Amino acid sequence: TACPSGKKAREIDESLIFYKKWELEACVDAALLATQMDRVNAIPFTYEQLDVLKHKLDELYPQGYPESVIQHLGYLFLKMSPEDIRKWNVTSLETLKALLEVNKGHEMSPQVATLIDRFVKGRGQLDKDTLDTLTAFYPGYLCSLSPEELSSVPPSSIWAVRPQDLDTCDPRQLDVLYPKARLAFQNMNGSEYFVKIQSFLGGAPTEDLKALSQQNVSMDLATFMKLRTDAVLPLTVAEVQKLLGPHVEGLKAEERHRPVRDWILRQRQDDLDTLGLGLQGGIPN
Amino acid sequence: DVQLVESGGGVVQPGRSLRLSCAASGFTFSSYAMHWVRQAPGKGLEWVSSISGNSLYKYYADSVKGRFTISRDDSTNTLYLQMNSLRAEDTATYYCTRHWAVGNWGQGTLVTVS
Amino acid sequence: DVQLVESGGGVVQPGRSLRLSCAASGFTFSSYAMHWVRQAPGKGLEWVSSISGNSLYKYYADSVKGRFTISRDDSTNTLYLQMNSLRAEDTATYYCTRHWAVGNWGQGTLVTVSS
Repeated sequence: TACPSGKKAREIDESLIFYKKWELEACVDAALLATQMDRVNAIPFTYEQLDVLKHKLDELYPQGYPESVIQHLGYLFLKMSPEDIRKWNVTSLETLKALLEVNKGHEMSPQVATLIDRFVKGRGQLDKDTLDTLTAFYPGYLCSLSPEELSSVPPSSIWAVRPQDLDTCDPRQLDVLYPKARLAFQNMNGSEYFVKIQSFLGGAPTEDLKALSQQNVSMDLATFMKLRTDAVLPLTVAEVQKLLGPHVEGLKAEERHRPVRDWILRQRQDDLDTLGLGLQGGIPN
Repeated sequence: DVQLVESGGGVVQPGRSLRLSCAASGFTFSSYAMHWVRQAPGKGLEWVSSISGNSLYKYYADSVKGRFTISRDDSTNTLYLQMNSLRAEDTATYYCTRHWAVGNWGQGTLVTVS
Repeated sequence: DVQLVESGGGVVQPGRSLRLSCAASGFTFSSYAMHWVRQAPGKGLEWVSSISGNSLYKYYADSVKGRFTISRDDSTNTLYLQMNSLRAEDTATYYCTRHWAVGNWGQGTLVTVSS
């Protein structure tokens, strides 16, 4: 209880932690706090004391902090509210990195959420470097989107997606992703094309699987089991063979499951004989 | 994955010197202020010293001001604390962390399995 | 003033139960996650449990999974840690903290002045 100093304050330093909450309000010029933001995280203020520092920053920058101040927020980012962050114009990848790094392992809060929304809206795209930075901190990020959003990310951005990121994608997401990978990759030749496109084939059509078979590509069993079903179904026993290359023997091992049972059943039992392998099922005489 | 490793501890004649180090890995080092904290046997956690992320601003608790000095090599991602004129009250386990605030811990309770 | 005070342990047959508690004061309890941190006398301190500010997210160390369960009563500023299937290594000093970093440290190094 009061409203003046006795001594004021002109440096933001270890002395401040001994102030009472109002003394801080009385003695710290907000414009000074802003100007020495790069050293607040070194001073072990108490969290209630941080509240009064945050408030001061609001006074000074009432329509949103400048990136001059955001950069050095450090752990103060934990005290922002999404309305706070919605006023910002963060445009350096590095600043973003800095802010993500503070809640690194946590379930994306509304704060980092709005932060990320602000950042992308304000580049117009997910470009690529942006997507790199994001899957570095939130791996399931691309598949955390929703086919509406995914239709907007430009094929340029696809080079930043690593296959293990597609693990949590469901087929309606791959439906919009695969045509994007197709564009991102036409400059590739053959064995190089396949190694890139592989993860995206869960949304490919038969027209495109067929064309792959006619290449040398030596598709692994794991990726074949992720193929469509509707796309594998019209594949001739000859085509599936040339596709799986030296991995054909998997078929008997996945005789029961996924798109293979379905693919067996639609085949002339006198064709499955050509495979060695000894596949049971499918249509006789 | 973010890890921090402390080293340099040992037993020392009261008045000598001894330098600690903290090997940081897994986080952009320059983008964190960095703290030394110590727990004296039977007591709580005590703030000892801190250095800003850009190596420009160092800070010291009173109990240690003038005798200890904190450093930070951004190249090798290690944090240092040079302790000079060691008193006996300096005896503790010294930890390095990337964040401190003064009053966040209770006193404790003892649970005894027999 | 802040201040948060624990209570509870003392006397424990290996396999019984025990409930600890933390009385919180001086800060908006709701808007800080809460943590139980463990100090086994003679070794360092290890984080054991944490609960988000909105009681929505619990976390437990493997040494304790299945045996401990945290709760938080937002109505009355108190934190709880329920300890079923108490083993022998559980014997230690239990601290309740709101610290934003908990376990942001190595095993520390021991500095001993005077022989």
